[PDB]
Amino acid sequence: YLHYDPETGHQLLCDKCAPGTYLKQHCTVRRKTLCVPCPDHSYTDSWHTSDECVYCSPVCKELQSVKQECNRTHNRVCECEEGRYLEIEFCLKHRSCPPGSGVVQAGTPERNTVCKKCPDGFFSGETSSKAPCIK
Amino acid sequence: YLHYDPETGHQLLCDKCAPGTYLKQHCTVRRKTLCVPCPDHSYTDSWHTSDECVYCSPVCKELQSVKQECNRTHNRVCECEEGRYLEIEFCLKHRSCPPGSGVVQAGTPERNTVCKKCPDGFFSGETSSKAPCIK
Amino acid sequence: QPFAHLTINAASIPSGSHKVTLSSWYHDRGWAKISNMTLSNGKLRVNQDGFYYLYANICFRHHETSGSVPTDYLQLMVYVVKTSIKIPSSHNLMKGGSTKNWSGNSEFHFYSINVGGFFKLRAGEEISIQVSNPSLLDPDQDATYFGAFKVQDI
Amino acid sequence: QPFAHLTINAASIPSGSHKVTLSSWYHDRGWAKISNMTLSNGKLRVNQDGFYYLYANICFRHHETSGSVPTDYLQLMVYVVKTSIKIPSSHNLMKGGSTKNWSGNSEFHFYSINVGGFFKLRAGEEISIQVSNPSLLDPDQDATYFGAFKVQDI
Amino acid sequence: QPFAHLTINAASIPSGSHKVTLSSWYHDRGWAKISNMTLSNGKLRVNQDGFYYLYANICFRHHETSGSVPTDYLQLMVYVVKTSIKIPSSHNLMKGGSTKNWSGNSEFHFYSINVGGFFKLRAGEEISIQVSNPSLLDPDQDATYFGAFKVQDI
Ligand SMILES: [Cl-]
Ligand SMILES: [Cl-]
Ligand SMILES: [Cl-]
Ligand SMILES: [Cl-]
Ligand SMILES: [Cl-]
Ligand SMILES: [Cl-]
Repeated sequence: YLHYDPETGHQLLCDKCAPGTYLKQHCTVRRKTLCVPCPDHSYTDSWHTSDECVYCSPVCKELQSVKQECNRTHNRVCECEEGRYLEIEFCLKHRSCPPGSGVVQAGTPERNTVCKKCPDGFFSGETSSKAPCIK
Repeated sequence: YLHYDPETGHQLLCDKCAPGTYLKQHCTVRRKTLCVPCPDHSYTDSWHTSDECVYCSPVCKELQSVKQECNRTHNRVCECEEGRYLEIEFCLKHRSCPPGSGVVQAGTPERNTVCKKCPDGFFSGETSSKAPCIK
Repeated sequence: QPFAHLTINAASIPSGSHKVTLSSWYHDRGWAKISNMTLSNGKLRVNQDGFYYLYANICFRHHETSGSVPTDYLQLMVYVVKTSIKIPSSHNLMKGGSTKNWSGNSEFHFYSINVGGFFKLRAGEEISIQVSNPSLLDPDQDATYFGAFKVQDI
Repeated sequence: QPFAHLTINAASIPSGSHKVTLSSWYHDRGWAKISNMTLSNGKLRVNQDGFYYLYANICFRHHETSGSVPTDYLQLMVYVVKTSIKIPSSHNLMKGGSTKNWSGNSEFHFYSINVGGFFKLRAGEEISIQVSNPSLLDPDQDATYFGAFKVQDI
Repeated sequence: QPFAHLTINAASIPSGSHKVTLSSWYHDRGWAKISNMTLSNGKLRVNQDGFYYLYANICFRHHETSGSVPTDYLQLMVYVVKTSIKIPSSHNLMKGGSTKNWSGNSEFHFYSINVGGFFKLRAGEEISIQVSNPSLLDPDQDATYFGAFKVQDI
């Protein structure tokens, strides 16, 4: 139900291709926009005009799992193991607060743990990425 | 005495070039296949149709010797020192069986030594790549 | 004009250490593409004479398992090989890589090689990639690939 | 035909560790040059369809300060990214680099990455460079650059 | 169009450590070839104006002798230099390489560098390769080479 517009004999508007398909032939005065389902190992996740589907990539890394497999409507979704997060190319372990520091924010599989010094009256003194400051 | 066949005015068969030479001009209805000796630092080791000789390569590595020098009929042949074998780019030493293992197959300059555990009644207990299992 | 950009086929990757010919690439998906050249189990065959520019990018990667050896001296190498047609002969066009110590001290390791060259090719000649430690290859299309495109006539 | 050779703009280089888009290059000084392509804050926009050859050279360097840590496991990576126009999508064309241990034992450290590829581009598509540890980038024009030049029509 | 693929001449390779100009290449054997360009002691002279693509692959290698030093911090670098004709001036087009610790712990060491670029050249301008530790160069034609081929007119 979304519209763009090409031209040859006379400029006119016509429907975009829905997700899961790619544009194979523009809309003619006689025909509606021709859309064909994405070939295997490809996808489209919005209304578009591209004449080619988007390749499913990248491959899941070593310590990653496939959360959501590849579909014609969505890309592959990879997630790191528990206790790790994606840093550039590898799933590194979450930071470990040194003696005198305690984690304040947990570590998402997409973000590292945030540490911070304890307030007055606290003395953690522990090398742990899974323990706050103790009174 | 081996034959192939080109064509221009009429397809016909003609002699290939012997080893030590390269094809410079195809056989014409009037002339036999013209073959010229390989230039310096090149060779040919079979009956062929190529119009160019094969370059002598590669250069011998650090711990290698020239077994057979480069000739118009054969390529340079390099061999690794005694006690070594060619692995990718370097002449590595033959594997050394750990305590409790004794070599069963020697190490060719092109292959590494094969080790294997001794049968019942044997106790080598030695780090040697030049000694089997003792009773 | 003829061209080719072949990405590594993850599904088919040998699990060895010594040199092997990578005999499986994609040719019609993602960035993978081929024109006026033919591919057959890792061998890129030339159909049209000309001076081609050849390139190859190879990525290695590994994760050290809990309790890893103190040292692991690897040879990460790539070889771009040409096989002549008018005479049975295979020779290295290009070669690159380096030695590496991927011990257990560092949990993760990465390394990529890139080679590029300008060569005269004939119809029938085949190009193939050879590498060491193929089991360590990164399967991504942006990581491990090799291609070729004609630049001039002969 | 369209081409481009963009050298790193020293003045503007982020001081971080995680991936970042290098959003500042020279296009009209030294070897830096551009023809029938447009540049805008690190995004090289394609104006003319065709098969382009893309390349990128990135150099990292660092000096260990007196009393440095025993280890510094870095990821020195480059990513050449393409952004589609007919559909909002960004994907890696190429990627290279390696892991490095730039501890304090060695006073100085250097390392460069090179990637090269042959890709089909459309007018409107944008190319951009992404790297890790951008603060370690060598600012020289002969060190950190990326370019593109059209080879064939589509 | 003009091109060149020059492979290292083993016979003539200086035995030093600091930068040196590699002044000896093959131009008519194996993959080595040259067209509408002239070579003279490592200097590749341009005869025809145009935008050229330039590349260079350099391989270093070494064997540690029995009883080697605990450390050997090397700088393995390559520089692709252009010498102007209308004005006496030499400048680096490209540069690559890395620092390396080729100590005695590992018996063998290998490492290769690859640089590639797109530059505007004029007739009379000369291209030359410079490297450090030339004594460690791999003499193979598939290992140490540099070339150039014209892509567009000016
Ligand atoms: Cl495919
Ligand atoms: Cl294949
Ligand atoms: Cl500028
Ligand atoms: Cl910019
Ligand atoms: Cl010569
Ligand atoms: Cl010379």
